[PDB]
Amino acid sequence: SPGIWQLDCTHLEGKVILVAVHVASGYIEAEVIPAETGQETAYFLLKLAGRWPVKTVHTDNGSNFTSTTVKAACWWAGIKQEDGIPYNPQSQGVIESMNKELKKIIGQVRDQAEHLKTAVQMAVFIHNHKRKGYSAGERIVDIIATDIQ
Amino acid sequence: SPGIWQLDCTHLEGKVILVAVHVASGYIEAEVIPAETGQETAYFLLKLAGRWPVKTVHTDNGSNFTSTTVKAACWWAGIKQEDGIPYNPQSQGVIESMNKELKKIIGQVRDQAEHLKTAVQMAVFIHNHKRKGYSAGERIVDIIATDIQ
Ligand SMILES: C=CCN(Cc1ccccc1C(=O)NCc1ccco1)Cc1ccc2c(c1C(=O)O)OC[C@H](CCC(=O)O)O2
Ligand SMILES: C=CCN(Cc1ccccc1C(=O)NCc1ccco1)Cc1ccc2c(c1C(=O)O)OC[C@H](CCC(=O)O)O2
Ligand SMILES: [Cl-]
Ligand SMILES: [Cl-]
Repeated sequence: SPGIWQLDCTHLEGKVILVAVHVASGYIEAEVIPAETGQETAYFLLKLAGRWPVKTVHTDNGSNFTSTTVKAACWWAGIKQEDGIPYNPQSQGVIESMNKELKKIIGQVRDQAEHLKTAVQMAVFIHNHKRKGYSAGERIVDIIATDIQ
Repeated sequence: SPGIWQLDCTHLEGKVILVAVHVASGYIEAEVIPAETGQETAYFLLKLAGRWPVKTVHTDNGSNFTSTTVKAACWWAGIKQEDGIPYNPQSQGVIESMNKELKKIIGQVRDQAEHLKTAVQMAVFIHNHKRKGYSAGERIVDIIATDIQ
């Protein structure tokens, strides 16, 4: 549980927003990329795993599951690369709702930045700090620290 | 001190590596940028503060301290922007040794990536996972979780 992440790709403004969600906490990281290539996904995972103890990644689609560049990054960073099949149907709904929430936040901040990438990072900030009462940022640190101890 | 970070800028291959160091743990995040502008620094801080509870940042130089774009990011993200004067002379030596370590790691991985940005992210990974026994990644989570609790 502490090491499980899910990839998620959503679109806005003719660009791609790549998201990684820490499943147990709902904490996220995200980036804007021109398109979702194996190379972009691989680089994103490399960044993520240098920052958090990523044990397992559920890939967002079959192309990223198949990609030898993505597999190479998972090999490099010591990540178990897994599919993203929603054996629990609740997963679909959670990701859908998260994408809707994120796009809402991006709209609320969109005029505070020229570039979409800035707006996305503002949305990451708001999402991770929002008290649901703990925030996702508090939950991920608590979950991981408890695991360490 | 769970919320204190230090900016650090170093150069390699005619490019700039911008680093943020969590002072109490030695955990780092870093990026490769063409040059160290206020906009680049502002965006980097926005990213960092969406990911960790950044209370205070000691800027790496007077230009980033002065920059109204950097001040705007610090205002947006609720970060106290401070100078980076090494009132404790040990700070100087710690950052210099860190830059030397990072450059050493980048050399050890340099042939595993075409692009410097990849090698830098590999170096971040190795640095944060290295047991010195706990790793910097373990220490930052423990420090912050203890603070929350
Ligand atoms: C598929 C070719 C790419 N190479 C293959 C390569 C070339 C030369 C030597 C070793 C390798 C190798 O396979 N290394 C092991 C490995 C793969 C992933 C992690 O470790 C690795 C790579 C991936 C993503 C990137 C990269 C680079 C890079 O070569 O630097 O560059 C930045 C780019 C940014 C995002 C974007 O622009 O899409 O993402
Ligand atoms: C000084 C001009 C910068 N703008 C001013 C602006 C333009 C329009 C509306 C509001 C603002 C405003 O002041 N907003 C509050 C604020 C400032 C910093 C954080 O919040 C904000 C900005 C900064 C860094 C970036 C940006 C952008 C952007 O406009 O999107 O774009 C990506 C870029 C990438 C790194 C690189 O390429 O250097 O870093
Ligand atoms: Cl946070
Ligand atoms: Cl780590």
